[PDB]
Amino acid sequence: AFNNNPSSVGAYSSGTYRNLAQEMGKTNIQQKVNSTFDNMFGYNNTQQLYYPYTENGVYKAHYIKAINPDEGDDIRTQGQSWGMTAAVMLNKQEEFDNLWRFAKAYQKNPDNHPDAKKQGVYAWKLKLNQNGFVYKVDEGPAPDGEEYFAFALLNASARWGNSGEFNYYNDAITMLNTIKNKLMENQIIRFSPYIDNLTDPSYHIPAFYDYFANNVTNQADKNYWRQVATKSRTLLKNHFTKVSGSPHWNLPTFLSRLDGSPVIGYIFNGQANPGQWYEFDAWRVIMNVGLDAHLMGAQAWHKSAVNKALGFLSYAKTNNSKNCYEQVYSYGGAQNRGCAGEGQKAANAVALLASTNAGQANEFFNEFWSLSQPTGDYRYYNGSLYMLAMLHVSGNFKFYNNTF
Repeated sequence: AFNNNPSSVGAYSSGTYRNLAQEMGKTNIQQKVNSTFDNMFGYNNTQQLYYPYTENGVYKAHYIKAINPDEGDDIRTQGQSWGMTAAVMLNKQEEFDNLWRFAKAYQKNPDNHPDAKKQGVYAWKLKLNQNGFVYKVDEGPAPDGEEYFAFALLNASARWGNSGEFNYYNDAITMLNTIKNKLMENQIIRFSPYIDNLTDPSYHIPAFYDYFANNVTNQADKNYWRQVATKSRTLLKNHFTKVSGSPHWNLPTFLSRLDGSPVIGYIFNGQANPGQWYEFDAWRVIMNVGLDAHLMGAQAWHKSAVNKALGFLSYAKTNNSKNCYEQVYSYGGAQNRGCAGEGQKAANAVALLASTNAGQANEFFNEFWSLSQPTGDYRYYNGSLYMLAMLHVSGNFKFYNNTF
């Protein structure tokens, strides 16, 4: 049965990881987790997201391919970092190393880049040119990429040690330094080095910062990351307060001010969507809230955030001609951007780790569990989230501490 009374003590502290699929009475859970990884990281061109990169017939590294039928396939730091995270959780070292080799070689902007703001950050969009060779389309970062890179590398160090191809630990501390020095404003993760008073709620994963704090050696840095964790929970608490009821109707948004206020409309040249949209990025917010509740303990705010958000989506489904909740909402209004796909359902399943409604949990979890693994042209985002969710709901997303 679903545990609708999630502990205020986190798995990180207790060592007790929930198996949500087991609570929900599912069988062959680990087999399904294993097959999900195998298909995503197998040469099947079906579920596959993990692809080798070669230069003049010489093998170099691997990348997560952001398949894009409209604008051409590209390569993203989010997908790369999520892929490494999945690999370390399942003890898949070659897959991890191949992805990390690619990121370090090809995504990393040089430390001596003429623009100080780009030094050591990871270029969010790469492509292969007409001759098949990799190049940077956009040198600007997507900062939750660096966050997951640091997280994955710290875990890789803890599981595998640092005497092989990579000193994972040194790579992780370097990544943490880059986040601190390039991607933060007053201990809140940035949307951009070039814009102040701006964050993306989906970049907030408070438990990661607590894990960072426990894996750095010096006192100042330990305190720094603990403060980032607290300020992140505050940001999310404030955001959820601000999106409660009218006019945002309980869904978190794409962009936020540092006080948690949703950004209204457009604010910068190049902006993909209005700030107040619950869209593709925003899907991840309650997933992160679920993560934080599981790993660091469920508090009143976690439960309220998820309960109200899932509450809205259930309501929105009843008022939809297609009997689905949709991928994009603004001010509680459907934006006609399609029925929820696998990624959104996946994110919402992970959110259940903070849910206190067994009925809600049954509906949202079964809708996720009944899905086939993403295939086809939209599988990059759907499939990446599906993989992460499969780990989260099977008790496989764990924090591996380094020893000092």
